[PDB]
Amino acid sequence: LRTVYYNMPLPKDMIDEEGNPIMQYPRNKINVYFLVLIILGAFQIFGVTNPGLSAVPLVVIVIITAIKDAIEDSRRTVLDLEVNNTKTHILEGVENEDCKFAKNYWKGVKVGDIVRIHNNDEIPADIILLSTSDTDGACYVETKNLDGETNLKVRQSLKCTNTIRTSKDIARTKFWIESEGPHSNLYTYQGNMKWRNLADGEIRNEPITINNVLLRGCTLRNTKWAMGVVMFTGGDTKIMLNSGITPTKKSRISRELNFSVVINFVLLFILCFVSGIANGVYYDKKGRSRFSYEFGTIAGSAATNGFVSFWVAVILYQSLVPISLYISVEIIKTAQAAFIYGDVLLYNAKLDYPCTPKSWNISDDLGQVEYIFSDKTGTLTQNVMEFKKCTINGVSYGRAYTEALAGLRKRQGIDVETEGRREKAEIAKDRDTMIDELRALSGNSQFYPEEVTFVSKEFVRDLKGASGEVQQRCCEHFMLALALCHSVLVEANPDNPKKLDLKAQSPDEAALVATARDVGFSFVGKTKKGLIIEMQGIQKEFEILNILEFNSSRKRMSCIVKIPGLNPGDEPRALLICKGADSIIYSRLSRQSGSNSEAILEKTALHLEQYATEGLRTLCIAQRELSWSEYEKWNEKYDIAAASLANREDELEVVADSIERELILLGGTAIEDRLQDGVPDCIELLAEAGIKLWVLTGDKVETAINIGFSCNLLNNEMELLVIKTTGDDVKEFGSEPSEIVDALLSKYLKEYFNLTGSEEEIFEAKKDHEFPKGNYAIVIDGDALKLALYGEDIRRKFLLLCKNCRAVLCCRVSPSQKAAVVKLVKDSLDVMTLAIGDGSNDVAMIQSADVGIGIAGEEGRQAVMCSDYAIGQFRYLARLVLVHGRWSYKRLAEMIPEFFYKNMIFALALFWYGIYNDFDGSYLYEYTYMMFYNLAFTSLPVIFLGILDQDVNDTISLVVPQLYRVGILRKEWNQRKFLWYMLDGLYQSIICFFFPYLVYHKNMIVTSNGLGLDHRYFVGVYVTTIAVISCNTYVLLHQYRWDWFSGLFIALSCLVVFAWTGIWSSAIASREFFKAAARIYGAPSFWAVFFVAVLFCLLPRFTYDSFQKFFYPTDVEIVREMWQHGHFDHYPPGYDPTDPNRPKV
Amino acid sequence: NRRPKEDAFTQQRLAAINPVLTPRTVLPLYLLIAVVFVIVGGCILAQNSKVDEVTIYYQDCMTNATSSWSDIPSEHWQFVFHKYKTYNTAPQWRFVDDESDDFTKQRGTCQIRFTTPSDMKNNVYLNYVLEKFAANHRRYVLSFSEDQIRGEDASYETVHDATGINCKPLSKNADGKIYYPCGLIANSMFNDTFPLQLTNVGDTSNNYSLTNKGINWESDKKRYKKTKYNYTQIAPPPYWEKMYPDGYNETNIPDIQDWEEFQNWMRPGAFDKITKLIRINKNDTLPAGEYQLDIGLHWPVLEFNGKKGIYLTHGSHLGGRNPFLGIVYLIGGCICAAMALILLTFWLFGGRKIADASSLSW
Ligand SMILES: *[C@@H]1O[C@H](CO)[C@@H](O[C@@H]2O[C@H](CO)[C@@H](O[C@@H]3O[C@H](CO)[C@@H](O)[C@H](O)[C@@H]3O)[C@H](O)[C@H]2NC(C)=O)[C@H](O)[C@H]1NC(C)=O
Ligand SMILES: Nc1ncnc2c1ncn2[C@@H]1O[C@H](COP(=O)(O)OP(=O)(O)CP(=O)(O)O)[C@@H](O)[C@H]1O
Ligand SMILES: *[C@@H]1O[C@H](CO)[C@@H](O[C@@H]2O[C@H](CO)[C@@H](O)[C@H](O)[C@H]2NC(C)=O)[C@H](O)[C@H]1NC(C)=O
Ligand SMILES: *[C@@H]1O[C@H](CO[C@@H]2O[C@H](CO)[C@@H](O)[C@H](O)[C@H]2NC(C)=O)[C@@H](O)[C@H](O)[C@H]1NC(C)=O
Ligand SMILES: [Mg+2]
Repeated sequence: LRTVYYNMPLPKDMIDEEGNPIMQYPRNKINVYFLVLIILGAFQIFGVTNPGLSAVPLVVIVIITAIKDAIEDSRRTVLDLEVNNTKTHILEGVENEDCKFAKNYWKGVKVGDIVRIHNNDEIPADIILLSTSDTDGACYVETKNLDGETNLKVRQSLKCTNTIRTSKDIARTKFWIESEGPHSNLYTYQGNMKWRNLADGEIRNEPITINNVLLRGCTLRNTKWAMGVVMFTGGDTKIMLNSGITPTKKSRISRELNFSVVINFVLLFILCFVSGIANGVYYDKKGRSRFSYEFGTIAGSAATNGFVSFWVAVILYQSLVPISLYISVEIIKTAQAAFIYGDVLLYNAKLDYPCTPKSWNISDDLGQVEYIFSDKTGTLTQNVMEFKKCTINGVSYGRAYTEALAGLRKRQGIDVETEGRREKAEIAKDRDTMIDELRALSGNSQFYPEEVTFVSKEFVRDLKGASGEVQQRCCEHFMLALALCHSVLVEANPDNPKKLDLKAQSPDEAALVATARDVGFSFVGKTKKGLIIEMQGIQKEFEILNILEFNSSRKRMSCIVKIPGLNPGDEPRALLICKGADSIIYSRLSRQSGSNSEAILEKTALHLEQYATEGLRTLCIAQRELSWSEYEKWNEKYDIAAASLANREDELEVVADSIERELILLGGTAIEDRLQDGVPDCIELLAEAGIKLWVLTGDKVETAINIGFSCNLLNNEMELLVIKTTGDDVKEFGSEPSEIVDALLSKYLKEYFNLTGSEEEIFEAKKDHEFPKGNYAIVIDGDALKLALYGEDIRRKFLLLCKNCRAVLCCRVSPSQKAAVVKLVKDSLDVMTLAIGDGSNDVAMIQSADVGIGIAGEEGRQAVMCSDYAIGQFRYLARLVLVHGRWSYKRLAEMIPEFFYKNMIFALALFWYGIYNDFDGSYLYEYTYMMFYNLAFTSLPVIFLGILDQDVNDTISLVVPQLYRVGILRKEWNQRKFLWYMLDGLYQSIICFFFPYLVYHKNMIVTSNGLGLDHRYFVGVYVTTIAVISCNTYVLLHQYRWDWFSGLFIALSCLVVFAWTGIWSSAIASREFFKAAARIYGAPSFWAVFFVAVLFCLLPRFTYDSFQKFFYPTDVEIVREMWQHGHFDHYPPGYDPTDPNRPKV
Repeated sequence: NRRPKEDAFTQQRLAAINPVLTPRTVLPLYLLIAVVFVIVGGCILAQNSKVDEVTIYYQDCMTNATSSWSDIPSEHWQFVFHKYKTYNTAPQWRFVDDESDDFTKQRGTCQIRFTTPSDMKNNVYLNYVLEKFAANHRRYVLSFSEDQIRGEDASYETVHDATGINCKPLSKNADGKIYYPCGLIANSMFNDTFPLQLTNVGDTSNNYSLTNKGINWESDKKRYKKTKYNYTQIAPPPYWEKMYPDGYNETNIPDIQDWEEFQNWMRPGAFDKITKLIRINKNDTLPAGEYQLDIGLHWPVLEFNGKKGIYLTHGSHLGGRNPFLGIVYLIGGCICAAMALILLTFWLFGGRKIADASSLSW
C-alpha cells in the first residue's frame, strides 16, 4: 500500500499509526566524520590515544575497506550534490492555513508536501501536476538527470483542470491516492489521480497517461510555475530502483591497491614490534642513567613490555597515509576524466556534444583493454537506411552499385561505367509516374527496373486472371503490405503543409514506407481506428486492430488488417502481414499450399544471400489470410494475456506465437546501410594496438562479413562454424553419436581445430595476454552460439578458440546472448573488456563489461545512461582509448609506487632514531613536519604526475598505436615494481638519517660560531629537508614531459620546506624550535650535507635508469629517441587519422 | 555553444622540453658531478685537517688520581694538532682534596694541566662532553614548563596538567611550593664549576681569560625571560638543594634570561653524547704554553658509568674536526666517476643505434 496525506500535521514524534516514518518510508539521505576526528584526536593534537594494542587490526580492517569504499565512491556524492545544495526558495515548511514562500530544507520534503516549481530546479520528488503556466499544457522537457535524451517529448496535462491555478484553494483534499508501488520500471507508469473541487466539495478525476507521466528524475523545462503535491521522496521510487543493483565498477588498479596498503602495514607492524621488545630489553639492564637523573622505577615493562603507547601513536599516524592515498587518486582520476570531457577532438560538432564521462573513476581501465565488443548498426554504421533491392514472386528486380567495391576486389574497372547509364536510366523513365505525393528529390531509393513498365498490365487479357502477369497483382499486394505494416506515424513539418515527413523508431520502417510512397501507395495519415493509404491516389482506409510489437529477442513484427466487404452479402476474411529476419520467417512457412518448397521459393533465398554479400541488410515479407471463423478464437486469448497483468512478458509472446506458426512467402527486401566516417580508420587503428575486437551483431552472417571487410576488420583470415541444420537439443541422457546438433559443434571445434592450434580441455596456462600471431577469425551463426554456451566443457572449447583469434563475428545473436558472451570472456579469463554500442537492445552488453561506451546522437540514448563514457560517433573511440586511456594507465601506474616511496623516505627515520634513544619514544620531527609532509611539502608533485604526465605527444600516440600493448600485457602495474620502490625508499631513509647523523657522530659543534644546535627538532630539519628535496626531484626525474607547470610546482614544493621553517621557526609561539631558520640554514654544514645526501638518494636510481634505457630500452624510450631525430616532425599538432576531412600525411 | 574551451591547458599542450637520456647527455652529466665533488672534497679535507682540538675526560679524577701531579692515562685524553702530528707529552692532573664537608660521591677540585704547542686562533671555545648520559628519553625531554621558561606566574594546574610538555613528576615538594625550574631537565643540570681563566702556569703568569657571556645565541633572550614569582611560592628543585640550602630569598631568584649555562642545558641533546658551550673568549689568541684549568667536581656520573670531559677548540666553518664530511664528497665523486666508466665501457663494447629497434616490428 502506497499512501499520501494532507490536512494532517504529519508528526515525527507520533507512536501510533497516523504518521509516515513507522512503515519503512523512504528518506532523502541517498560514522565517517567521527572516525577521522578521533584519528587526529589520538595523534596528540588534543586528547589522548586509545589504550593498549586493541586496534592493530581494528584500525587496518576499517581503513582498507570502509574508508576506501567511501572515498572511491565520491563520484556519486557530487552527484548527490546535484540533488541537494542546488537550493532555491521553496514551499516546504507551510502550515495548513502560510500564503507566502519560506526558505527551508530540500531533503526534509514530506510525502504530500506541495512545492511550487520555478526556473532551473531539479524536481525533488514524484510531483503530480494539474495546471501548467503555458497555454494548452505545452511542456517540453530538458532531462539531463533522467535520461540521455536531451530533446523533446510531450508533457501534456488534461485541459479542464489547467484553469485552476490560484493559491487560495489549498485545503481541499483529505485522502490518499491509489497507485502501484515501485516495481523496477523506467518508462511505463499508469496511475489513477483523483481529487476534489473547491466551490462545493465534489470529487473529479484526472487519469495520468504516458503524456502526463511525472518522475523524480524529471525536470520540467520552459514553464514558469505549477502547483501540485508530491508522492515519492527518498530512495524508494522507479527512477532509482532500476539502478542501485550495480556495484559502481571499481577499476583494476583500485582493487589491487589493497595488497599494496596491507604489506605497508605489515612492514610497520614488524617495526613497531621489534622496537617494542628491544625497549623492554633496555629497561632490564639495571645500570643506566635512568635511575638517578630520571625518577623512574627500578623495574621493567613501562606500559606493556616498555613504552608501546608511543608506537601505538606511530601506527595510528601511519594510518593517515592510506587515507592520503585515496584522496590523492580521487583527485587524479577525477581530473583525468575532466580532461576527457574538455578535449575538442572528442567533440561531436554535428549534434553539439562533448565526450561526457558518466563514471569519473575508471579512466585507467581504458589503458588495459584487449577486448572491444562492438555492435554493428548504429555504432559501426550511421543508421540511416536506404531501400535498394527487393524480390517479388521469386524473381528479383532492382540493382545498385553502392558498396560492391568491398566485394568486387580484383574485377574492378567499373569506377563510372555502371553509375553513368544508371543515372540515365532513372532520369529517362521515373518522371512518368501517375500518383500523388511523388517527391522525386528523395524518391531515388529504388530506381525502377520494371514493376509494371508504366502500362499497368491491363485486365483486358484476363479479367478472371490466372493466365499471365500475375506478378503485377502480386507486386501491388507486396508494396501495399510493405506500406501497411509498420510503426511509423504521420506528422507535418512547418515548412510545407503539403509535403509531409515521416519519423519512426526503427529506420527500416522509415525507409520501407519511403519507397512505398514513391510507387503509388501513399501513406498519408494515421486514424485512431483506421489507416489512410491512397492506392495509386485512390483513397481507401484500412482498420488495424492488432499491432504485434518488436523487440530484438523476437526478430519479427506482425500486424493484422481487416479487408472490407467487397463481395455482396459476406464479411470477408482477415489478413496478417509479418516482416522480420529471414532466419525466423523461413522456419515458419506453409507445407500445404501450391507455393511450397520448389524453385519459386528457393530462388528467393538465393537472391537474399546474394543481396547480403552485396552488403545490404536483408528482411522478409510474409503473409497469411486468416479465416474469419477462426479469427475470433484467439482475440479472447489476449483477454487473459494482454488485457491482464501479463501484457509485457512471455505469455503475450506465446499467444502471439500461435498465429505466426505457418505463413506464406510474399517477398523480400534489402536496404543500404552506410558506415560512419572513420570506422575503417578506427578499427584498423585499434587492431594495430593489440586489441582483439569482436562484433556482436544481430543480423545475417553474410551481411556482417561484408560489413566486416569494408570496416577493415578482416584481411584474409576467416574460419566459419555453422549449425547447417534446424534441430535443437531435446535430449537429457546420452545419445551423443545418434543426435546431431551439438555433436557437430563438438566435432567441429575439437577435431577440425587440432589443425590450426592444438588445444584440449582445462589447464591453468590459459592466461596469456599476447596478441595472437597467426590471423584467424571465427564467424558463428548464433544458433551455434547457444549450443556452444549451453553446458560446461563446451563453453571452454569456444573460449579457447576465441582466445587465439584476432576477430569474432557473432551473428544472429540475441541481446541475452550478447551479454552472456561478454561475461564469459570476462570472468573465465583474467581480461578486461570494453563494450561500445547504442540502442535500447544493447544495454546488457554495456553493463556486463568493465568499460561501457555509449554512442549518442542516434536512435538510442538508452545505452548512454547505462554507459561509462558517452562518445558521439565511433571514431572517437581510438582517440579515447589510445590517447586518454594509455596516458591515464601509466599515470596511475607511477604515482602509486611513488606514494609509498615518499612515505618511507620520511616516516622510517622515526625508526632509525629509535636505535639511539633506545626505542623510548622521543619524536625526531617537530610536530608540524609530521602534519605537513604528506599534506603540503611533497604532496603536490605526485598529484601533477598523475594528472599532467604524458610519455609521448597526442599525435605520436595515434601514429604509433602499438605503445598501447604495454598495458594489455600488464607490465606497468605489477606487485614487483611496488616492492622496488619500497626498497628504494628504505635505502634513502638511511641516507636521509645517517648523513645528518655522521655530522653529529663525534657530536661536536656543527656551527660556524660554536653555539651548538643539537636538539631533536634541529636534526629533524637536516633530515626533513634532504628528504623533501630528494623525493620531489625524484618525481621530476621519473616523469616525462618536463613542462613549465609541473616544474614550477616542484620548485614551489622544494622551497616550501624552507619557507615554513622560516615562518613557523621565527614565530614566538613555536616552543624550543624558535630561530631554527637562521640557526640551521645559516650553518655551512647544512649546505654541505644537503648537496651530498641529495646526490646519494638519487644516485643508485639515476644510474640504474641510465643502465636501463641505454642497453634494455622500452618501446616508449625508442619512440622518444626517434622523436628528437625528427621522425614525427611532419605530422601536424592536433592530429587524428580517424577523420575523413583532414589530409593523410 | 557547448564546445569545450581550447586554451592549450585543457588540450594538455603546455610548453615542455621532453628530456631523452641518450649517452651524449648524461655522460657529461657524470663527469661534471665528479669534477665538482672531488674538488670540493679536496677543499673540505684541506680545511678539516687544519682544525685542532683538546679532549680530556676527567670522570675518574676523584678515585684514580693522587694529590701530586701525575700523568693522565691514555684512555682519557686525546688531542690533535696538525702542525705536530707526533706529539705525546701527556697532560697531568692533581686532585686537590676531599674537602671534608660535602656530599661524598663527587667533591673537591680536579686540577688539570695540559700543554698546547699551537695557537688556538681567535674564538677559543671550551665545551664539556658527556658520554652515556641519556638526555633523549621519552619522559625526560617532555618535562619542563614553557610558561615558566617564558617567565610567568603559572599556577599548579598550569605546569602539571598542560598538554604535551608538562613537568609531571616534579611540580611541588610537600608544601604547595611549585618548583620554579620544574621538570627532569632543569633538575638534572651539569654543575661543575669551570674557571673563568686558564691559569698560565710555567710561562709568565699572564692568564688567559675565559668568559661565560655570549655562550648561547643572543636571539634566545626573547623566549627566555626573567620571572615574576613572589619568593614564597617557589622552592628549588630537589637536586638544587645544595645550592639554595635554605630556599629562595628575596635576591637569589635565578635570572634565567641572563644565566646562559641554564639556557644551554634546557635544549636536550638529541643523541647519547652531549657537548654544550660553557666558556669562550672572542677577544684574544691562545698562544703556545702549558695551561691549567681547575674543575670543581660536583656532578656524579660513575653510578651509571658515564663520562665527563673538557673540549677546548677553535672551530671551523663546518663545525669541528669531523673528517666525515670531506670523505663523502670524495666517495660521491669517485662513484660518479666509477658509474661513468661502467656505462662507457659497456657502451663501446655494446651499444645501440638510436632508432627502430622496437618489439613492435619484432
Ligand atoms: C649539583 O651538585 C650536587 C652536588 O654538590 C649534586 O648532588 C645532588 O644533591 C641532592 C640534594 O637533594 C642529593 O640527593 C640525595 O639523594 C640521596 C638518596 O636519596 C640522599 O643522600 C639525600 O637525601 C638526597 O636526597 C644528592 O647529593 C645529589 N643527587 C643525585 C646524585 O642524584 C646535584 O646532582 C647537582 N645538581 C644539578 C642540577 O646539577
Ligand atoms: N522494425 C523492424 N521490423 C521488422 N524487422 C526488423 C525491424 N528491425 C529489425 N528487424 C530485423 O530483425 C532482425 C533482428 O533484429 P535486431 O534488432 O536484433 O537486429 P539489429 O538491427 O539490432 C542488428 P544489431 O545487433 O547490430 O543492432 C534483423 O535482421 C532485422 O532485419
Ligand atoms: C638568600 O640565600 C642566598 C644563598 O642561598 C644568600 O647568599 C649567601 O649568603 C651567605 C650568608 O648567609 C653569604 O655567605 C653570602 O652572602 C652568600 N653565599 C655565597 C656562597 O655567596 C643570601 O645572603 C640570602 N639572603 C637573605 C636575605 O637571607
Ligand atoms: C693568573 O694566575 C696566577 C697563578 O699563580 C698562582 O697564584 C696563587 C695565588 O693567586 C699562588 O698561591 C700560586 O703559588 C701561584 N702559582 C701557581 C703555579 O699556582 C694567579 O695570580 C691568578 O690565577 C692569575 N693572576 C691574575 C693577576 O689574574
Ligand atoms: Mg544498435
